[PDB]
Amino acid sequence: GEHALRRYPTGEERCISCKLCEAICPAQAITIEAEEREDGSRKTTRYDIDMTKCIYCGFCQEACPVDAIVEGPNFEFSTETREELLYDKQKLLENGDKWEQEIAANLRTESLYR
Amino acid sequence: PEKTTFGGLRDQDRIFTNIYGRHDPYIKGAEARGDWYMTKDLVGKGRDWIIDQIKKSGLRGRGGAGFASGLKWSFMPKVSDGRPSYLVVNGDESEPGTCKDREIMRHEPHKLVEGCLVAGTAMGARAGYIYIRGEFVNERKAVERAVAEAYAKGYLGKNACGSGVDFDLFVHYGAGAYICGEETALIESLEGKQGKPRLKPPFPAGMGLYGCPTTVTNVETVAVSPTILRRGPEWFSSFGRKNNAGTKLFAISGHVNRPVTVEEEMSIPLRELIERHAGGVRGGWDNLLAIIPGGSSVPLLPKKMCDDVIMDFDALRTAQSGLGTAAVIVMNKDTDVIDAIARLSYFYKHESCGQCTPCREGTGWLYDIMSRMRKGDARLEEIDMLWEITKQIEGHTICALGDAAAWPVQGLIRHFRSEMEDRIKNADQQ
Amino acid sequence: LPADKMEVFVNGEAVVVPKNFTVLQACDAAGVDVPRFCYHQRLSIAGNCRMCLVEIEKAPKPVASCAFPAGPGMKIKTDTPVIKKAREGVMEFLLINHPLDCPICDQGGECDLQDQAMIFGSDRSRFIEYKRAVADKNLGPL
Amino acid sequence: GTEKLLEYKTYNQGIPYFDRLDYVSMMCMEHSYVLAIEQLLNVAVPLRG
Amino acid sequence: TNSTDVFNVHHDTPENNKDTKFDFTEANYKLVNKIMSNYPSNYKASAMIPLLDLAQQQNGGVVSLAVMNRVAQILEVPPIKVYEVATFFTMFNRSKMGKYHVCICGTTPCRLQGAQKIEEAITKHLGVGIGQTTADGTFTLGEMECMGACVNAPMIAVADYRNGVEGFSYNYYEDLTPQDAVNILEKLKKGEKPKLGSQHRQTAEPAGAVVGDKWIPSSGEQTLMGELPGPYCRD
Amino acid sequence: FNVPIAGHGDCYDRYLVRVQEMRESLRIIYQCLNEMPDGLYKTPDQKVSPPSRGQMKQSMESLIHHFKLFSEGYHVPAGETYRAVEAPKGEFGVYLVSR
Amino acid sequence: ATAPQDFSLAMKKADEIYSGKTVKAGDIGFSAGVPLETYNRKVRIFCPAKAASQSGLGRTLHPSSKAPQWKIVFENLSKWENPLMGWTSTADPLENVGRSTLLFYTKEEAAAFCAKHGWEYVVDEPNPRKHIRQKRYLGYGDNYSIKRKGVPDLAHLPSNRS
Amino acid sequence: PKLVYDIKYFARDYRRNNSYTVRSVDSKTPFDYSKVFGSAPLKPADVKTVRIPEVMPHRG
Amino acid sequence: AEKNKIPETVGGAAFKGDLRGTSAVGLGDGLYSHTSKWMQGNGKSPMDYINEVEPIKVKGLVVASHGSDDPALGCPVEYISLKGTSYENPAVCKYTGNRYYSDCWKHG
Ligand SMILES: Cc1cc2nc3c(=O)[nH]c(=O)nc-3n(C[C@H](O)[C@H](O)[C@H](O)COP(=O)(O)O)c2cc1C
Ligand code: SF4
Ligand code: SF4
Ligand code: SF4
Ligand code: SF4
Ligand code: FES
Ligand code: FES
Ligand SMILES: [Zn+2]
Repeated sequence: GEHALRRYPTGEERCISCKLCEAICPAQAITIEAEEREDGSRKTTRYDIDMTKCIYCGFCQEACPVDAIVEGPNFEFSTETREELLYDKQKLLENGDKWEQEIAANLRTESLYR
Repeated sequence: PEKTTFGGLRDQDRIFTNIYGRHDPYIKGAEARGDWYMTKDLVGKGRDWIIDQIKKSGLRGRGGAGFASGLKWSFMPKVSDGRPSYLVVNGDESEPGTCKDREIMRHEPHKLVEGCLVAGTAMGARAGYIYIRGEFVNERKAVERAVAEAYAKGYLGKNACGSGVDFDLFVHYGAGAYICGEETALIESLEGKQGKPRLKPPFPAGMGLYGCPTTVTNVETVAVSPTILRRGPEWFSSFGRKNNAGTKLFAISGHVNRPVTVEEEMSIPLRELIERHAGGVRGGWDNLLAIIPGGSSVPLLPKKMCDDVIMDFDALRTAQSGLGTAAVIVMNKDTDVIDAIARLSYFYKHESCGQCTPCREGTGWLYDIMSRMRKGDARLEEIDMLWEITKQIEGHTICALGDAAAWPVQGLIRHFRSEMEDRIKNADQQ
Repeated sequence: LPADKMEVFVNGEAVVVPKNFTVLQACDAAGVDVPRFCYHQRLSIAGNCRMCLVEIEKAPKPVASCAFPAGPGMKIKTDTPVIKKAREGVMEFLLINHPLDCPICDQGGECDLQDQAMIFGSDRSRFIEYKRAVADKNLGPL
Repeated sequence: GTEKLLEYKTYNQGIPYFDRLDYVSMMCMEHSYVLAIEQLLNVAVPLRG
Repeated sequence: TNSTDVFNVHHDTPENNKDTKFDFTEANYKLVNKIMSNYPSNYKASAMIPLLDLAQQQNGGVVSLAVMNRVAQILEVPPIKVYEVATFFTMFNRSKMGKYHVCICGTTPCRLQGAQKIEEAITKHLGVGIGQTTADGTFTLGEMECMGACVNAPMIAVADYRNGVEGFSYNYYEDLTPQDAVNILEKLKKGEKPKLGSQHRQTAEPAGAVVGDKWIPSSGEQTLMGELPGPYCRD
Repeated sequence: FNVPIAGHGDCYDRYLVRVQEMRESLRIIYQCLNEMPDGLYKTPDQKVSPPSRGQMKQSMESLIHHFKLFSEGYHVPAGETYRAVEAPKGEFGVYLVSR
Repeated sequence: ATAPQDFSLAMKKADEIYSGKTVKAGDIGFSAGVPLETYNRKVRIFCPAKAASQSGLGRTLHPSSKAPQWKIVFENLSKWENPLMGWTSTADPLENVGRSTLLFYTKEEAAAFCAKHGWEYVVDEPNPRKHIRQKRYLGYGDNYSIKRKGVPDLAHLPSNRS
Repeated sequence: PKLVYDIKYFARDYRRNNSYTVRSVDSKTPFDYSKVFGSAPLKPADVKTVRIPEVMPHRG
Repeated sequence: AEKNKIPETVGGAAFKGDLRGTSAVGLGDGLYSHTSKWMQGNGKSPMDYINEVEPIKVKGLVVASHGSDDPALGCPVEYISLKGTSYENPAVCKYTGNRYYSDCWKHG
């Protein structure tokens, strides 16, 4: 369903800007640009997904090595303007925060199979 | 010397005579024992005569290679192209089972110096370096005193020993590394760099110390050469079997009633050596798990093979082992073979210089796997994996330390797979 | 074979090269590409990685192409199964202590190690032990 | 323009095209594509799959 | 159970850092000149290891950064070469060292005859452990590989770093049972000089073996007993 | 399973064929359910199939294979092939040309 | 350099058996049906050089390489940023076609294609790569030669000293 | 799985080990109709049939 | 000031005085901090979260880091050198940002 960037339990984002999800995206819906953070971490300065270009294949969730990007269980995300459907890093992180427990339970169940 | 049976070397046939240090090891005793006797004549006879006499003697190289000494010495260039020739004596004796070279350095210093003179004349080497282990401080002091004495009486230097030949000898010492015993790594260490072996397709005879033709030979070969030229090549050839003629210094260590260093003709039975000179295995011959014949590099042999095995190069090759150095190590039934071979694997992990990928990584891998097997943590398939890794290392390294790391583990797998399986299963069972 | 040029056989095909070339140089002249990590055209030959191993009929054991001088009438085999197995083993030894830092490595799309792992390596590992760890030090602003 | 779009994508990136070629029967449509890639790749499918 | 040096990079310490100054004393400098004379003038870097050993003996057993830089200046080489060689070899100690450096061989031939129990007795009596200097600073414990003393397998080696170049000795104590090792170390604490070589026997004669905590004296067949053959020449 | 056949060719005959095809597919499903094997569901080769997640997180070679399969993808040998399947609407085939 | 000995054999054979009929330069461009201002764009025919990060020779013009390596590329045009989302916006229809799909084995093939469509082209030959080691380090033996510091002077010998 | 501790891709590499051989065919040499119709049945009893392949190739 | 300052790294997973790898994003807008470029609010940043977590003492010279507690539900396994590490200057996991330090090298 709706995409969501995830955080570690400490509150640090899981994303390490490998940029594999952008390379595997069949529709080219993900644009990523990154930098070195002041502490020294490899972190993204931009992570936006076009939900009017997404095909919800789930390939990006497959390619991510740290489980940073997941397709959440939410299918109620219609909008009244197309601009609200161009997600960005802050919106994706907020969506990950809102659905954290459900996503974690689904991932714990799914880990057994794969 | 009889073709049927070999053993029981007599005192009259022993080259190394103050090996036990009952007499003065310095120049006064050395002259009275037959050292520096008629070196003028032997050296004056020419390099060609010495080379042919060494070739006829059949002297193979002590130190592990076993390569014929005369042919190696004959590979040295005959005429200078502007580059001097060097003789380097490998007195670095790092090997986990070998103690034999230290007695020669400390109790027969002058035989080694006379041999250096003879061999340098045989190879046309202006200068010579005696590499000694850094740990052997006192042995080095003895050798240095011998060199100074030989210089004082004119045995060395210009017009050495009265013959129209010129030879200068130096004593150099390392800082501790098993790899520095290898021919190229020793040359690199003496040049002043890290003791990392050089790829062999350039050979030391072509380019060696300071880019000049060099030959690296063990202390024992250099020491035995002068008396071979004095006593005679036929006398040297008589003792051993075909292709394996001379006497060799056997250092018996481990679980034996008396650990001894002794000189014996090659092709003695291992049982005969252990029972006569070492006093027998602690607890009798019945109390044998295994015997490492040629120091730790070569694969071990089980008791059954030790029954009929003969102390020779080619025969130990037939028994899937080798007489690298006459460093025979005896293990009791009480001994845990797994732990000793794991300690040898740790030795090789510690002594790798790290230059090439296969040794640097696979030797540590081997140590880790052996450590897990010492406790039974591993699975049964881990043994087959261990054999595969040993095959991966062998042949793909710059020098032979990868091979020397692979071999003991392969011997353990080949002859004592039952005990490893027992340990792995029992730990799971209990 | 005019004067300095000799003839060498690489995988059963005749190549004319100067005398001063090595085995790797003739293999490049033959169109065969040998896996390399430490050999560089403008740097001194090292021979440490041992990934260039090929087979010479004369030699008993595989030799390093970068540092082996080529000889007249030498036959060079770069596709023998022993060479394939040696390549895979060397690749395993290279990867056992390598950190699992591919996503965070800035060499991710341009790594020789990854590409030669895919081409000349096995797809799976048997290493379960602890890997080596190094502490980095500053070499400057760049 | 599906056929020309396939030319700009990798083989695994082009599988979702076949699902959307026929919205009634998706599995059969992607199946032929994966079979052709398997034939060219000489890949053997396990029996459970 | 790591040895003295755990770092292959320079660890800044109040004793060891850049400002520290090391130079050879005049007599040690004469020894330096004699050491260099053995190697060709153009290939002067051949003396790096003997010079580093001499500087180690002078500096009390530690090869400091100033020592390496001084040796590199004298040999006219980039300092990285001296760093590499000082790091490669084992005898070169790059950390602070005690008055005595006691080394126990743990390789296989020593481990069969009981090197483990020797080390256990030594670490109990000294009370620190391998790689750790005594709290007094009198002994630094170390494990080294084969020392060339396999026939006299249970053995230790001690280095006298107190007096300096004039009074430095690297001696071997062999055929030793744990109680003998403890006795040798107590003698070393007093300053009394113990018996060089094997305690029970002179050298690698056929005299007996160390079994457990006791020496079992067995003497059977001897070879070099009698009159030595002497000079001979082929005719 | 048995092929359903009619002869007239009219609309009714094709409707009857499609119903019988549904029944034959039910039979095939029952056989699939009863004979479903156990083991791998994807090819063991990891140079054409992605590694498992624990495996990529524990092995260097598997992380390399995962990275190069999710960025570059596998390389298909030069060749051409036409593979057809019995789709519900008929025969669906792909003519794939690889360089 | 020997032979691929695969489908490329039949590929090359189909090439040599068949041929194309000659037409005047630019005539096919009218048949193509694309905007005629496309052919006003200028063409650069080049082979990419090797990336400095990697040591593989596949991408280069080397006997190892069996793939087409000569690209037709068009000149770069204006690019801007989307005011709303900062995406890179463009109006160039031919932005990625030449890099992505226009690959040719030989320079003459790309020149023929350009002349057939009417594109003006400039061919840039790659800088030649010769695998010749320098004389100082021509071989592994040269690393440990006397060239480093000269032949060892023997004036340090005790006989020569005294 | 026997691939856990035994890794050898070159033995299990079928993708890169395919090749194409070359032949030349000429009209002068007659076709062998004996091969085509000599093995053909002349009576119902002699009919031989090729069974449908049950499974596609798998590595096991 | 930030307009003419050299981009620098605080040094938690880097060194105190190094250059920071920077793209040109936000250069026109005038933002020169990593978090400013992507967060427009005044809330707590994830870097503020990771700084609040304290370094953890471990035994040995190497620690295995899986990011999360379960190995297959977090970052790839990583082996971090604990040599020359203390509470004030801890080692860092590059994937997770967790900080570790050990006293074993000091022979303890
Ligand atoms: C790793 C390694 C260590 C070696 N250590 C020694 C050694 O300590 N003493 C020795 O005489 N030979 C040692 N050798 C063998 C050397 O090749 C030696 O210099 C040479 O074989 C002497 O030749 P020789 O048999 O004619 O005397 C070692 C070889 C290797 C590969
Ligand atoms: S689900 Fe597929 S299309 Fe959507 S963002 Fe992820 S990879 Fe791209
Ligand atoms: S979401 Fe995952 S795949 Fe995408 S850039 Fe971040 S870590 Fe990489
Ligand atoms: S085999 Fe080991 S010791 Fe020999 S060169 Fe290679 S890494 Fe060094
Ligand atoms: S990209 Fe290459 S160098 Fe970096 S971690 Fe991966 S394999 Fe190692
Ligand atoms: S390229 Fe490394 S050994 Fe030749
Ligand atoms: S094994 Fe200890 S001195 Fe030889
Ligand atoms: Zn972590």
